[PDB]
Amino acid sequence: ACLSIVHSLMCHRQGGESETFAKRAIESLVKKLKEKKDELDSLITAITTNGAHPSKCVTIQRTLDGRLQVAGRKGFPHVIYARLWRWPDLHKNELKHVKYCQYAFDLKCDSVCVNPYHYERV
Amino acid sequence: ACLSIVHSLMCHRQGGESETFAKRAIESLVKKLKEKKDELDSLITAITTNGAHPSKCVTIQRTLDGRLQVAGRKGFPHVIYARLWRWPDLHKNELKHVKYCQYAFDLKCDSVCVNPYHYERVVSP
DNA sequence: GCAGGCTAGCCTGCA
DNA sequence: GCAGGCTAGCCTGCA
Ligand SMILES: [Cl-]
Ligand SMILES: [Zn+2]
Ligand SMILES: [Zn+2]
Repeated sequence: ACLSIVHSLMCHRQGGESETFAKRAIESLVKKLKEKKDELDSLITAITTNGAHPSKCVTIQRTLDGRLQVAGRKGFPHVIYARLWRWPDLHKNELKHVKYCQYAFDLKCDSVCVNPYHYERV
Repeated sequence: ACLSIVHSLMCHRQGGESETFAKRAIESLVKKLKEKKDELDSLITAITTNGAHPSKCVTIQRTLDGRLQVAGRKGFPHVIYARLWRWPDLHKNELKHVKYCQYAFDLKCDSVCVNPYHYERVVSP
C-alpha cells in the first residue's frame, strides 16, 4: 500500500542522505499524506515528472520552531525533502518559494509546503 | 462546537438566498472545514476583507456529478458559495477560476475549491 | 444500541 | 439530456 509508494519515491533520491534516513523521511511524509489523496498524487506526479507541470501544495503540520524530527534528527521540512529529491548539496537559507505556493515555509501558516518544486534554489 | 464562525459568515451574505438556505449552506461548509484550520481561516479572512490579499484554496470533497445538495436543492458548490458571498444574481456558467487556484471546479480533482475569491465573474457564451 | 435528520447517488419524468 | 425528487447510508444528539 504505502510500502509500494515509498519505494517508488526512494528511487528518485539524490543520495544527499543515508538510505536509512531517506526511508525514514519518506515513510514519515507518506503516512501524513495517507488520508490526503490529491496532495499525495501531486507529490508522486511532481517527483516522477521533475516538476514539468504546476503541482498542488503537499503540506504537513508546522511545528513551533518550524523544525521536523526524522530518525532523531531535526531540520526544516521543506529543506529535508528538497535535499532528498532535488538538491543533495542544499544548505541553509538557499530556498525561495515559487509565487503560486500557498503554504510555503516562510508564511508561518499552520501547514508547510514540502513540495520541492514549490521552491527554487538561490 | 463553534457557531460563532457561521454567524460572522452569515453577516456577509448578499441576500440572493433565504436565511434558512444560507444558514444550511454555511453550516455544511464550516463543518467540513472544522479539522482544516488553515482553510477555514483563509475563508473567514477572504470573505471579511473582500479578497483584498491572495487567499488559499478552501476545498470540499467533489461529488460524482459535481453538484452539492443543501436543504433539498442541488447546485455546483463553487456557484452556491459565490452566489452567497459575492454575486446574489449569479447564473450558470458565469464563473472562471483565477490562475493561482489549485482545486478549481474545472480541474475535476478529488477536491473542489469553494473560495469565492478564487473565481471571477464572466459573461455566459 | 436507538431515533431521526441530512444528502450523495440513483432513478425518472418532461423535454 | 437535464432538473429534481426519493431514500440507503452515515452521522449525531440521547437516555
Ligand atoms: Cl444570501
Ligand atoms: Zn506549495
Ligand atoms: Zn482555490
